[PDB]
Amino acid sequence: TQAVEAGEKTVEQFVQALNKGDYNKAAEMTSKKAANKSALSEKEILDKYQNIYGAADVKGLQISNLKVDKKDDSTYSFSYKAKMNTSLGELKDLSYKGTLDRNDGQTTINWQPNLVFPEMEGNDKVSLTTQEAARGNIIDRNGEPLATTGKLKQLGVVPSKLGDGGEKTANIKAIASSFDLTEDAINQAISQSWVQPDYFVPLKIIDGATPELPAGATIQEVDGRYYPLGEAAAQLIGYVGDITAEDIDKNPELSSNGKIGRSGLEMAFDKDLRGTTGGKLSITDADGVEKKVLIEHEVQNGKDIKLTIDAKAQKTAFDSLGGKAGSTVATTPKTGDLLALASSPSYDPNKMTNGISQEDYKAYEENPEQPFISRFATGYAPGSTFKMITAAIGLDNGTIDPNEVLTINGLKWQKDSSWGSYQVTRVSDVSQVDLKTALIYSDNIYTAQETLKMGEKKFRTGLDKFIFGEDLDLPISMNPAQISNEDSFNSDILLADTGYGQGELLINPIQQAAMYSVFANNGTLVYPKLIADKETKDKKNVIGETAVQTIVPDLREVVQDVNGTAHSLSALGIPLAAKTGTAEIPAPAPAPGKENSFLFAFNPDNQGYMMVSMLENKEDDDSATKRASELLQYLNQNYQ
Repeated sequence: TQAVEAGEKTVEQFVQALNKGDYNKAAEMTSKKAANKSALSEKEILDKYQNIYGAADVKGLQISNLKVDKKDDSTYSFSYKAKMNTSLGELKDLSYKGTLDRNDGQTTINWQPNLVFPEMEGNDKVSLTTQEAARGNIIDRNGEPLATTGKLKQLGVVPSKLGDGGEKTANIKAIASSFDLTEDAINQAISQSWVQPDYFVPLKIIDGATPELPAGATIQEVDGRYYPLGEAAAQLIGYVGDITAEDIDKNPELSSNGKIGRSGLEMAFDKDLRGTTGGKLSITDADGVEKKVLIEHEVQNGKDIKLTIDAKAQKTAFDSLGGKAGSTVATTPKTGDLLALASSPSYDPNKMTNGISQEDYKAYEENPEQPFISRFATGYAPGSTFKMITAAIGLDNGTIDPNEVLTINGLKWQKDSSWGSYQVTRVSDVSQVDLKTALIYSDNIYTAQETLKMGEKKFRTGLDKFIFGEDLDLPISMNPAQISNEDSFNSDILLADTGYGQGELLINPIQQAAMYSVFANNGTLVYPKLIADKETKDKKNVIGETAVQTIVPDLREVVQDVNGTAHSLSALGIPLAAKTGTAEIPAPAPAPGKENSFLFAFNPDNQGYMMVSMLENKEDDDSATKRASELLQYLNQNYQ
């Protein structure tokens, strides 16, 4: 019994050494090379495991049903089931067997080639054949491609056929000026270490018509991932990059020769898009004829993925941001279909996946506006656009009388002297302010007062009926919205600020469109939906239908009234309810006093489209309302 328990420990440490990939440590637990002992030396066992397990990308070896008995006075037989993960799937229900040797005071393994794979004998070989799976496409709600695998026009040069002296310099300047390339970039490419004189050195992917080819220029058709919307959908879709050996160590089922999604939807849906590798893992005799087939299945190409995105709305929404920092979200608020998820500024996902320089990537990574940020998934203060929610809550619990008129004198206001230097500010000095007036002029002081009159308890009661703290069911990495840091404001200042959408509020543009959808569904919140086939989810009685039929008529006036903050949109001549907003930028910040401009807008007749646009760190005289005219036309025309 004392020796049977020591033999079990030896098998477990041996298996553990194999699972950890330390084949040397596993071989030093085997007995001497002999006929009834081990079949190979220690360094020969090392190389056989490293070659075979390394070829099939074996990972995660674990055992079960371990039985160790006794066969002779120095021989103990052992057996166990085992499973492992390879580049072709899981190897389940493997029956291993062997013998132990208890000479001396230690117990070792009589190593045999059947401890690599069960039915292996002597000088048996292992063969792995694999067929790459094609990555699936990403398409919009109408079948238009957002991420597809296609053929690209690879522009490159061959240094030998270029010239000797002077003729080589004339063609490099000719190819650099004919394909929009630096004259230094072409010479640095043809002078890298990997280059030989007769090689084809790639340069650029030509995404259009190919111009005249100077001496030495040539185009070669290659296959790769292509993004038709380019930067307009870069943050949402993402990009794919070459697969590294580290990626294979984490997941052997990837193709060492394939592409993996590095960010965005390409990464969120990497498993469904990459498919599964096909092929066969077989054991052969010492010459090359199959004994047993361990794993085999045919190649399965990746599934396509259809989004609620409209490829035309996505492009217009992005272009309307004019390269400035901001984001735009468009939905069909009755169902939650995300028509557009635009973030700006952006990067080139085609240049990103088809080889990007160190400096072009460093330009993206060190831009202060940070184009890599998915701004539709980043928590912001919602801005004074948040009056609608505070007002709707105020009408529900009766704190707000729509016809009661507060008297506000000036542009600054504070409750009392204990606020010190803090004051609630408004842009328009209107003396007599009712609810309809406050929404038309975006009067933060009216909102700040009604919030204090409502109190924290009644305010949170109305706020909690929304989606604060909830994780949305979306394939987009995001954090849940929050009312504040803690469960109590514990500050009349923070309470008043949260009233008109400042404070510690944090709501990303997608979560905003979900919260604001109550005004298109009579108080029912419609959760947003990105995958086209998913079922529409909702949350009823978020705000009262009374509050909706009170506020939406006022939100029309924000567009129609000549002093409405969104009056520039009445030029469209379409049924519009809107609300503008502003918010102060917090955090460290390289410039302390910077503002964010918000715009919410939807069709109050058909409830067919909804829009939430923002402009981070806005330039002067710029606003989200100036830029929304184009997207509003398209959404009004195509989504009734």
